[PDB]
Amino acid sequence: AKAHVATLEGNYSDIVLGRVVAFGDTGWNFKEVDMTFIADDADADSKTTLFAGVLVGEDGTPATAAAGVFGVLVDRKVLPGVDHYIGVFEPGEKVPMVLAVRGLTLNQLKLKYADGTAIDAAGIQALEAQGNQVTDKIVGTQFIGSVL
Amino acid sequence: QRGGVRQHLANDRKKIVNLNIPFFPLDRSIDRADIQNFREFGTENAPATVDAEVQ
Repeated sequence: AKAHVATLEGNYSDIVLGRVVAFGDTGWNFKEVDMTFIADDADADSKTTLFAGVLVGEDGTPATAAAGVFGVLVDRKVLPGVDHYIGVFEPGEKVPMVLAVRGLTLNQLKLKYADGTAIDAAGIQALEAQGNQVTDKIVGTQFIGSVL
Repeated sequence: QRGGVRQHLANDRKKIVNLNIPFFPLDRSIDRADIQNFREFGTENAPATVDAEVQ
């Protein structure tokens, strides 16, 4: 016998540590573009490879090089623990995604390219040019080692 | 979507115009010769009076 069990770990704040909140339009820090949710040539139930924290260019495609970076994907539809949008979209279908652009205190360690490669110095410069602070130090946690 | 940019309401229009007004008078006078020595039309012998003509 097997006990089908799962864990719901993960969080949203880890990708956006802080924001500059404008007393006017509170959406000043974001932009919406139409990305591809399900893989274009995959099957009908091939859940999206997109993950929160992936750099996205202004054209909407996930970034692959430092020069092609414009923002960070922080859409609610991709956050951990709420990724139930499995098979709800046709292959290659477009969908508007929320991008974080300016006025953010981001976390460096969670920024990655399309393939998962970590962000580099050129990417840091390009992303900070919009007015973003890419912090390089979050404390982290050690849960139980029997020593520390 | 929940979190993205919001919408706004930024339209309006106004106008203002001025016009004049016309004038309409009307007046009549009554002399002695109109009433004295005459009857009131629908009362046979009763003498004419100024008040009936005025009304």
